[PDB]
Amino acid sequence: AIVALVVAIIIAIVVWSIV
Repeated sequence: AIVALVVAIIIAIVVWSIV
């Protein structure tokens, strides 16, 4: 769901961003 995406999307983006 929208929440799931945000969680993962935010997790990935945030993570991927980190390194």
